[PDB]
Amino acid sequence: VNELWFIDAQAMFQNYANLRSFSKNTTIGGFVFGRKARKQVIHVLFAYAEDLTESNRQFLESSLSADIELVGNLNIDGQSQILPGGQFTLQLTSRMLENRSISEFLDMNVMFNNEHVLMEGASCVSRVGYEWSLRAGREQEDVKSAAERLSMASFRFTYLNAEHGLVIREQKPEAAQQKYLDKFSKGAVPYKDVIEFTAMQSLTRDHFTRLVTIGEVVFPAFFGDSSLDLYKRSREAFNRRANNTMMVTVNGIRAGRGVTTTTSATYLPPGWVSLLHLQLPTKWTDNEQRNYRIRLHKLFNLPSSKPVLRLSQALALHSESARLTNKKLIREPHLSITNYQPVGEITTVNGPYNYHHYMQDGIDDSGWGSAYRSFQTIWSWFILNGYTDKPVPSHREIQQALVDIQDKQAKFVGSRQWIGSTEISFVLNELLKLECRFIATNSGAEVVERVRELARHFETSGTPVMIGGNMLAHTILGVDFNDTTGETKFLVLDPHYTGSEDIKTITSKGWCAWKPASFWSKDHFYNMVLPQPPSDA
Amino acid sequence: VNELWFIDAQAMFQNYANLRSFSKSNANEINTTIGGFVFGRKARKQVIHVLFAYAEDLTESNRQFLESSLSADIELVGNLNIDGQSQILPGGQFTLQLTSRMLENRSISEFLDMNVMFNNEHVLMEGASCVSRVGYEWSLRAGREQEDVKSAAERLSMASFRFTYLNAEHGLVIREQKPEAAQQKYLDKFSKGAVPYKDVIEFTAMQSLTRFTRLVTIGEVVFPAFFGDSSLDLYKRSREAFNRRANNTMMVTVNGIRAGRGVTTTTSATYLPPGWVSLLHLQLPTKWTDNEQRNYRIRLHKLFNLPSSKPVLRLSQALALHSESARLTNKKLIREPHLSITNYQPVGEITTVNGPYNYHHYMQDGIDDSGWGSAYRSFQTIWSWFILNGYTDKPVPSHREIQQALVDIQDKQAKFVGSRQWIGSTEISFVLNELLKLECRFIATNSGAEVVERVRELARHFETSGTPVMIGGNMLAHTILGVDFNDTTGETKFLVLDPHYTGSEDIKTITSKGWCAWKPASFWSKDHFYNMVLPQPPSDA
Amino acid sequence: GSKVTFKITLTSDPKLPFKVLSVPESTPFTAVLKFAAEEFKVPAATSAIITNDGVGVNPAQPAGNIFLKHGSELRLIPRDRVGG
Amino acid sequence: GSKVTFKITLTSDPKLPFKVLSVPESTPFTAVLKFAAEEFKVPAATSAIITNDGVGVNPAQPAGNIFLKHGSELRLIPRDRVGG
Repeated sequence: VNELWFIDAQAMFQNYANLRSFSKNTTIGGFVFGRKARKQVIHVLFAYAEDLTESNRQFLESSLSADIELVGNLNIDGQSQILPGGQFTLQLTSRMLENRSISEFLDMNVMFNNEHVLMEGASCVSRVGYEWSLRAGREQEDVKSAAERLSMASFRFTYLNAEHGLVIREQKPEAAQQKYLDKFSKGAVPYKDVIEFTAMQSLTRDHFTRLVTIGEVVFPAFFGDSSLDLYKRSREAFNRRANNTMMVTVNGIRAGRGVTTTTSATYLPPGWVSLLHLQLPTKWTDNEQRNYRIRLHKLFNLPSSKPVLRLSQALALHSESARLTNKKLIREPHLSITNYQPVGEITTVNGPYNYHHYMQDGIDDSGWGSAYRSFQTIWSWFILNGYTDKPVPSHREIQQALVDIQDKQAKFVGSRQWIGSTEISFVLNELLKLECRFIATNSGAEVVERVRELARHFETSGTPVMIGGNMLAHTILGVDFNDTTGETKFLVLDPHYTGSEDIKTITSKGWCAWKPASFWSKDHFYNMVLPQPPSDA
Repeated sequence: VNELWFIDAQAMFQNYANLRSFSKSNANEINTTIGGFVFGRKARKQVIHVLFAYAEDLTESNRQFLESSLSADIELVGNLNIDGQSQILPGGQFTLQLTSRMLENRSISEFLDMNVMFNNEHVLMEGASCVSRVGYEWSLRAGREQEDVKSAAERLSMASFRFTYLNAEHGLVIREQKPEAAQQKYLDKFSKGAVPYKDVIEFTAMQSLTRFTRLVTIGEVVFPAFFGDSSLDLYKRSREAFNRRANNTMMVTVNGIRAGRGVTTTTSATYLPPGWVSLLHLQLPTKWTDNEQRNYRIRLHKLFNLPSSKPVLRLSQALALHSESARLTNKKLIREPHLSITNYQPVGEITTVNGPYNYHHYMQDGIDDSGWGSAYRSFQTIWSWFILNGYTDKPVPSHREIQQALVDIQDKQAKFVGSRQWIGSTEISFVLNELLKLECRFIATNSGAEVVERVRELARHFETSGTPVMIGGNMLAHTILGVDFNDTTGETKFLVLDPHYTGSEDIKTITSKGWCAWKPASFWSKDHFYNMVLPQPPSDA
Repeated sequence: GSKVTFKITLTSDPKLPFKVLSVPESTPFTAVLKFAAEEFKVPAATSAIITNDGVGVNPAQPAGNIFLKHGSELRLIPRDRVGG
Repeated sequence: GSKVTFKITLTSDPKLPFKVLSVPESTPFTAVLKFAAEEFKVPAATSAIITNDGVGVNPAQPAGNIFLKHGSELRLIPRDRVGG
């Protein structure tokens, strides 16, 4: 036998736990989504009985990338409701989920192998609009049918890239151009490598409330797929988004919230290897949005602790997508590291952040902005992880804050005066009501022999660490630590003068690299501020 | 530049913490300042023992008690000073400059900043232990016992050079030699890659045949043998080792009369206390009120910077270096079989039991307990750990004694007492609680695959509790003493002591025929549930 | 006297079915073990109670003692009996 | 009247000195910070208070609230100034 299905069991176990993290006893079932072609599972979504509904499996599937579909369901013990579908039914028990044992899984599900499922392919993205006319008095009926016809008319669309001369369109099987986007989708990752298209429509076909919905459409381009493969996914991608827009719109109507416009967004929630596509009701009450934002956490098996589906942390794949940061700034430079061999255990940032440094925002902080820049990187983390909408403060905004709390006396505001680890914590507390912890040392040698404190921080709080000492400020993004040979290294984002958004120059030079323990001076004392993330999502 | 010293700064910090442990009220009490003595190997400049002491105990009378208790190659090499406000008893060649922040934070780096000619080193234990049982006799004039005993020990060291130590088995002999008759690299065949607590060369101490109240003190004398040791090097040490024990016997006897108990004989004990890389040589009084004894325990702990948590200096904890040395529960029983193994190599990270234990197999206690005794036998191996680590002195219970406890605790009935019935981990936990007031923790599994999955729970246990674990499932009872686990490969091996019956005390069979070896993860049946009891040791000396 | 309340969970049955009991503190815990065992339809003669963290529990004592010593979250595992 | 107590340890001095202050809960913690640094003979503008386990302390609030939020065990560390 070799019809073996592949599955990341550890990822499934986490999704069960993420659902269970909303309790505090109705039964629990779930759907299994995956790439039916290669017999692999990408998403195992659990849900209570109440929510195992054909109405709900369509919400889930409309939110997943175009290539993955319902490949089966699951059954914990034998007491869960199941919605008939797919080729198989996963047999689980309530105990093999609590402890998370892969052994018991592979024994109860024989036609399955465990595999650490990885991210694949690039992401084709294009902006699309469509008008819906709703006869007042039965708008729920019309929006439902409007989405039907739109899925029927979607086959005559055409996405074409001007720069490279590419065209995604309806094709006969013998017109398929094999290996079409290979030089774009080779060693590519959905969250970074994009191929932007322009959506066009043939001219051969087209009291009340009108509704013009415009958003984006993201479909994966893998390696070695043909122009026909791209097309078939590009259509399914559109249909799913169109339905997604309709379901929430209907949901809004029935909740008495009327017909509101939506905002398209694309996510990669923590742990996933495929994107999450959502049509967000951006015209509801903040509270109404929060409860809907909460529901989706339950429906997609997402953490209840940290925010995930906040607009601030939405991926900006389309060039016209509104950003809450600076498009010029480099996002997560350390991730673009070239070939590092760990000397021991590794522990880095848990989240996205932007590289702020010298001579960036039209200010020349040759020597005195080192701490300000490190502060800015931390602030980016809190934006990019859905803790704040407020933008990165300038040098003057920061200095104003220290003055506001009576700590530097207004001579500072117009000043090129230095600050440090402490002053950073003061501003963060004033602007974002954040709490900060410290690692106060008396020598850089102490910084090294207290590595375990940093690794514990990055493992639990994730936030970047600013380190002041020896008149220099830096940003620590990770530690490499072997508790046997005692050799420790630090991942240091140097806030000291890039001047040119340029990644290859960063990695090659000393900026953002793995520095040894010899870095910190043995003669000067260092302080480390550890930003602490707040408790709601 | 050239005179660089070596010191386990981390171990020094622990000794300070162990002395400070008896207070548990920092900045709450009013006390004398803390100083200390530094002992080590003066020849190679290697600090081995850093002993902290409150001021009162920074005396010549006390420093001599410490140095006479340490191994022969170790001597006073300096003092120390905490925050520059400690008393210094003149001696040694240096003075460690410590601070309060240094000792609390345990900053090795800060130690090296203040003490410039020192380099931190994780000091390991080297060489084997040569042991010989030696007897001597003292005569004490009535009314002048205290006056004579100081002198009777003086001339004993003066005549300690006419001794001859002979090993009959290998034809080894250590006696006074002319420096040119020295036999180089003498005991390298025994001392190469050896450790003081396990590798032991036993000699008989002999004297030339042609050369009031009485006091005769027989007792062992232990001196270390290192690699590269000359025949003369062993002689110098074997003499200094005997002199110290004699002075220790003297010192203990003298202050015994000053404390009330008068003149008592002394039993000789040797320890390897938690964290030490050298041995502790002590002479202990044999008669005294229990108040006098428990106070003597507490003080020896304070003086040698021992913890107030673990028991350390109980007589049952004393090493079994010499053969004629008395033993508590070591009948024909083998102590720590798993240590006599070098067949094995790690497949990853490895954590094992922390302490001595005895192998309890079938039929060894008179009666034949064939296929039902396995669970009782592992219970006994556990109990041995508790007596050999100073948690109790009660003997290992017999089968009937175990079964009676289950009836007394109202678990299983009176007929149970009579019987050849089966028990398990859950009954073991009950007996430990009834007979020893012990608390046990469980690893409850439903398959032998779950045992392998939850290996980290075992590795944690041995790292934190160290007590041996019995495992019961598939109609079989075993004893787990260690675990080898690679957290990248997933490869997992188990160190198992098989309670099922071997012939007798013969490691060659036990080590090689598999009764005490490493087992693959496939050792446990995937079709049966397994339970593991994890006996938890108390927290008092 | 006043009542203590426990939550015993079966580990042998992968469904992990629990059962909430409330007895007066003066009640010997062997009665609680007995009731919960026959409620789970497992024999109390070859079942054992450990705490939520793994600590074995001696049922031969008042429920008040078990509560203060171990808590309210307990587990009913099986008693392995082997010889051989 | 009703007053709270702090134990502030100076972590820049290797002897780990400490001052114990019983100040009225109405006292602005800036006064405690300034006065503590005064007794350690260190500048208050180059120092900062953090709790025992590391939490940064905002001195802009009364001593009562700072004793509820954070404990009695505090640490006076030195501020760094790092324009690189």
